[PDB]
Amino acid sequence: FRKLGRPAGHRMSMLRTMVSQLVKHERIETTVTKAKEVRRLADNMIQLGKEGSLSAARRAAGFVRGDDVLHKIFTELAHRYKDRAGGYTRLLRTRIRVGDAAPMAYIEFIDRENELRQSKPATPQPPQRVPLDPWERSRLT
Amino acid sequence: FIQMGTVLKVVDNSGAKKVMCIQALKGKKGARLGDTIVASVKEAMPNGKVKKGAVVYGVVVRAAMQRGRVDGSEVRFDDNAVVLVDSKDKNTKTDRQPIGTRVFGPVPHELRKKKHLKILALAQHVA
Amino acid sequence: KISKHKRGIRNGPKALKPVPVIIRCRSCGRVKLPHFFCCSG
Amino acid sequence: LKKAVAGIKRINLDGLRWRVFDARGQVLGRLASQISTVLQAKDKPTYCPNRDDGDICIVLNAKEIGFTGRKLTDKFYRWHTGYIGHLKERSLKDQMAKDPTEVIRKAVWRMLPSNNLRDDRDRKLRIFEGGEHPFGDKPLEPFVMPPRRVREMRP
Amino acid sequence: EAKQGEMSSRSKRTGIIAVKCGMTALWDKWGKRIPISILWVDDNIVSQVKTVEKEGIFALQIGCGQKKPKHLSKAVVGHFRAQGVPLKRKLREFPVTEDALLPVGTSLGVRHFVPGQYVDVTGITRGKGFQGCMKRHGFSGMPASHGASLSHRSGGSTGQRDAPGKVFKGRKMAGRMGADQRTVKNVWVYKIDPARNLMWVRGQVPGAEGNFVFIKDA
RNA sequence: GAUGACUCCCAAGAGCUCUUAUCGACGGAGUCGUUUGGCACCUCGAUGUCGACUCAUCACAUCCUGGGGUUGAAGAAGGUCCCAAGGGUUCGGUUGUUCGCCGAUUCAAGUGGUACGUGAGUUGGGUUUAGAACGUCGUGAGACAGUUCGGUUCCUAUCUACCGUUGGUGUUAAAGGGAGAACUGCGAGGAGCCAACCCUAGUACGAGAGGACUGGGUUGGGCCAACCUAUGGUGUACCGGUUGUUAUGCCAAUAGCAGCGCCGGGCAGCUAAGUUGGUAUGGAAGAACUGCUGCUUAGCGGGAAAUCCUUCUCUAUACAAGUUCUCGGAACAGGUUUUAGAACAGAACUUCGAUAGGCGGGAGGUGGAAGCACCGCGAGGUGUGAAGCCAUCUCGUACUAAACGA
Repeated sequence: FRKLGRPAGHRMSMLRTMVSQLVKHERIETTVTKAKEVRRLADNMIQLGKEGSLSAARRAAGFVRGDDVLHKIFTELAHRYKDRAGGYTRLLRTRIRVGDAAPMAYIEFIDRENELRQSKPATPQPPQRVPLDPWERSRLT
Repeated sequence: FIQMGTVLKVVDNSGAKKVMCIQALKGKKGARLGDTIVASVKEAMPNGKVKKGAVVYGVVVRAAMQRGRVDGSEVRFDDNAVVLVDSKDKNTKTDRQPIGTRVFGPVPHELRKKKHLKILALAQHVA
Repeated sequence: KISKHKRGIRNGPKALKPVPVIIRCRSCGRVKLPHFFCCSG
Repeated sequence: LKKAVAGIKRINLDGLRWRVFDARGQVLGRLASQISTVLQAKDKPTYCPNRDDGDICIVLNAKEIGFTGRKLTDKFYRWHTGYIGHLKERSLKDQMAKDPTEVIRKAVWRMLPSNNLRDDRDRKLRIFEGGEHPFGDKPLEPFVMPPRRVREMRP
Repeated sequence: EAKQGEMSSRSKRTGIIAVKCGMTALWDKWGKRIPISILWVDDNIVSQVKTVEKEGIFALQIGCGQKKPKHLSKAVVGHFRAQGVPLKRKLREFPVTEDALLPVGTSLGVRHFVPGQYVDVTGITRGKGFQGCMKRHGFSGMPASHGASLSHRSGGSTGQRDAPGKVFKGRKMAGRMGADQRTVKNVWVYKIDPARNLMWVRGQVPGAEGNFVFIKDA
């Protein structure tokens, strides 16, 4: 939803570098309302590590770049979330300081050696059930 | 919208071939499909009932403006065409009376609802 | 042209409000508004 | 509504005097000027013009009221609502079938002296268009108009 | 429209408060298409009967929706509890006559509305933000090929020493347009359901894509 | 206020009869300040000048609609006059045009004021700078209240005014008195249009020709308010086709860039060319106008799209400051969003949780993925295959970020 105020080519060609660096390194310190944005490309590039086929690999070849973070994804992030269904980043709000009142934010993955908020355990999802519309909860007191 | 300056085809078999709008008797933007327009003939056979440069009325029969029936259905022809009616130079009794003998080219049967049953009866086949 | 009266009146209602609730890393030193990542434990 | 009609006598000074003007249904202006005095405290000796010692004067039964001539349907009340064009006008018959209190209240308001104690005097004035009033238990002094009414008569 | 619902000869029955679900398209038996709105009534109930005797005016306090103690702010938790009334998403009062007066705790629903007759809705509409003229009021605008720094703006008040710099209450670009605007004398209710308590209306009911509408005139 | 427009006075004569339907000669009476003007009082250490666009507003001395009198009013079309400003008052052709002529229409295409409204809103064609030229005047320099061509439009809004959005504060009270809802609505705004057509009815009227009165009904235009479910337009982080080039050695499949690179599509969102919805009833007062009583003073009743109430909106800073319920570790505040949004505000969610993301399932858009197999030398085609993907929408799941120990 964010524009970040950048021509839509330059905006992508930045977000690519950001997700790619977020995978090369393990943590980064960036302006929050932009971390709130890599919050999506990181996960949609983890899903391709989980799938790993030739199709869904040659597709990730377009979205990640810089180095062989491609292989880093495919080799370690899959094998470290072969189970975790959704939610592969933490996006904490450090507001460290800048000279521009711009907030700042730690963003980094989950099941590493030294994470920031010691996570919950990767539980497989339960399978779907039919939705209903009783609207029967009075909630009186 | 068929409005001032439009240049639409005569599609009865009166004298005039091409007729150029100047009005829309019951619109404020252009007149949608099925409504009397006023217009000035632009070319005629030398012998028909109408001669170039003469204000003459008309009824719309084909308009690139899409229009939907009350059925939710929608239709849109290709080009603009109208059929003539004798001007008000004849009294109110003859309101909605054509000039030629046979139109040719598909016709929408919204002319009935618009009360142009006279031109309607002559129609080849009503869309 | 317009004097202390109007100048004070305009700069006033732009006054600094003391910040509400403010928490410190009980032992980890820093002070912070809520919802920050001061520390870890 | 005892509350909504008992007014704000919880705001004035109370400790001076309560007095009652009951127009017997005679005449606007000759009720009025008498009020504009009593309700300005210029009628007792200890007057001093930088203050409000207006006594409580309470008018009664504005339904039974008389305005001579035929102004009733001729003299309207005019007021301007700011919005361009408008001038909302209302005859006295309308005004009296609506609320025959507003009439005299506005009139004495205009008669009172044109200074910012005027509102702060009307804060010492109450009205019932009946004879029924809840301000009875307080010390009530019914008032008599001057003995100066020769009342010239005509054929 | 008379002799229906539940009342005597002449009165105003209470209003019922619903939610704009969306629009769709029905048909009639004579084979014609009408747009449709679905207003969802969330089990509305009576929560206060207002009184000229005690308070001063005749009003039924209908609550709508459902809420939770973690969502109410205690000053209203207390209200609902003292009334002993199931929790609702939004309250709303109606003034109705001496008759058409309900007991505390009687739920309402769409069968209160006889089909085939009309309603009046009131839906806090869909503002658009700090719009400007030429959309706020359908003003025109100077041409786009001759005039500079005006292509989309407005004119100027009457103005000169007379009407002395006194722009009367005019029409300027202004803040948003979210407000409550009735659609007086609506067109008949197609159908309402015994269960599911919906109701379809010929169309164009104000209010958001949900969360807001009231109904009366019946 | 002379001329000016209008009204009024008188009334020769026209109106076949007739002064006053309609006019009205001579001669007067006044009202207004709109054409022409008079005076030179404010401004020349500045008061920007015609016309057009936008935006209106008032008066009524009324163009239609609205009522009545009267007519040389049979009916119908009119005439004239009284009351009336609620709502309206069109497009285009030549001219810079205001004006005006015209063509096509309508219920009508009103007359003035508003610094001949409106340039710190726009235009800048005329016209009053410099150039240039034609005719005329001047014996030349030059002028022309004649003509034609071209001839920089400045200002970041302090205040008053005005559209909106908010924070403080006052409001007796009981808790230090702090609040959350829910109203009432002193009072302010808004909306008031018209045509066609049918019927009643070929009825009243008239020799027919012609053609009613009124009330009901339909069908349209304008104006306004609202809604995108459909249709259109768009849809810049979607799907596919496609050119030039650079890279990933190359094939394969992708990327950058060409101000989406260009095409064909495109949901949700927004909009109108689309769709809705309104253009009312009831009540009071009451216009000329009309009647009847009266008892010569007066009495009341009809009586207009007019005024005021009923609908819609706004409102308790409505200072006579209103009323009801409830909270009292209550209200806030912060964080995730938002059907709401410039900040603020409102509304949703804040872990006994669906607030947003993420992941699964569909829906919804594009339109036959790659690899593999076949057919052909190839361009390329067919099968595996409604395949393949995914901007949005719903639906499951707390996997992420919204508790809180100030």
